[PDB]
Amino acid sequence: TEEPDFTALCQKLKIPDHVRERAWLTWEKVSSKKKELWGICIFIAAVDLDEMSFTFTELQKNIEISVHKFFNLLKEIDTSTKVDNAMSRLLKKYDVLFALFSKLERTCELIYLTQPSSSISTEINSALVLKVSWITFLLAKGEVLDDLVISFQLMLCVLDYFIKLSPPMLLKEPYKTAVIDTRIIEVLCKEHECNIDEVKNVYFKNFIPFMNSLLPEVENLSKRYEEIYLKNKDLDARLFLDHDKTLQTDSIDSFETQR
Repeated sequence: TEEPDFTALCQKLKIPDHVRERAWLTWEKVSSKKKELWGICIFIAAVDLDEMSFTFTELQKNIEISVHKFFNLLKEIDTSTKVDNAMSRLLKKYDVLFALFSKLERTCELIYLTQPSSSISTEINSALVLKVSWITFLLAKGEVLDDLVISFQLMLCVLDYFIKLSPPMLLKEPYKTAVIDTRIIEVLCKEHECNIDEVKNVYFKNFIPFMNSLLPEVENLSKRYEEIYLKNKDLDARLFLDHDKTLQTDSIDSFETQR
């Protein structure tokens, strides 16, 4: 009496039999859009039974839903405290990451010149720096670190590092001037209105362990992040770089998530 499309979804997610059964019973309860609700029931069952055979991103890609919409759907279902906590934790992880990534994207736009490609020249964009600094930041955050403010000060340390390795001909003002010493970190702070001392502290006892007590090429760094993501079974934060639908929101969904 399971729908075949439900059975197939469970197969894609490697769901063991007891989890699949519990998820279906959950659906029958809630059942008193189908595929999204099924994914939610699978998540509820997997969390309640301590048997997660998939990552949250994987589940999302299968049912084609954003984090916020998932949250707003789930919150309307009576669930256990365990489930409530799991979902709240994921929501916070996502909101922190989304906030930090938005900031990274905006800051890069202020640091680096942009130029469309033409007959005379190749396109100049910050895709390479975005990718490497984001992944490097992702690795650093999980190493020596949720909690947005300290995370952001750490992101500035990562930004400082990559600015220093950057060609000045690719820098916008005032960053170009700042590379003609402790100058860059000051520019960043005097732009984002941060406590320089606290950022310095994070630099020393957070950032600086990480970069040795741990630059390989990007693909290597990506592979290391992937191992940690697969282990934690939450979100593949690299997908932010692709503006993956699973990680996009709209203003209305976001607002509802807080209500």
